[PDB]
Amino acid sequence: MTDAVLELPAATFDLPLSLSGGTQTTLRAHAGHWLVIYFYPKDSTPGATTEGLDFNALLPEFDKAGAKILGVSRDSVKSHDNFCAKQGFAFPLVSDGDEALCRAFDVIKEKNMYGKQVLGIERSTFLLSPEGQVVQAWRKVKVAGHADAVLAALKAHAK
Ligand SMILES: O=S(=O)(O)c1ccc2cc(S(=O)(=O)O)ccc2c1
Repeated sequence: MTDAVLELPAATFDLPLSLSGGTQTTLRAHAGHWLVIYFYPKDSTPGATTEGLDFNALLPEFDKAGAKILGVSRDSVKSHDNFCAKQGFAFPLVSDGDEALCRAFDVIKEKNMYGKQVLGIERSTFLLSPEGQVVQAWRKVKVAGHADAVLAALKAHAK
């Protein structure tokens, strides 16, 4: 069986991504190097912490490959700062408050939860090439062994 590849909206290229301390970046700024964008549901949860620390454990290998990592959730910069102060992630956390980046990658899903319908981030990750192409995607991500799988995919597509 086969499926259709992801098509990002043209506006995604320079969407300003809110980081900490009134600073920001863009996907455009990452051209020339591999990029891993991982979306997680909520700051300070066991799953978000484990996924982030797993990427921390592999950062030296990602760095060797010249790749950069960006974690993303809809939480505020303040929330990210707290999460950051407690776990110490060696990479930036994007505060996608207006869900612009989440919608671009189509990770916002509606699910029957807590006795009602809830819109939120479906844990997903994307690997982008130095040329800005989405090379591989992971949706409905299971945290265990995920960062390992992303690094393995990177190595398979690169050198
Ligand atoms: O993937 S888990 O099942 O660990 C998970 C993680 C964060 C969540 C956040 C919400 S939120 O809608 O309250 O932010 C709801 C369900 C969640 C499930």
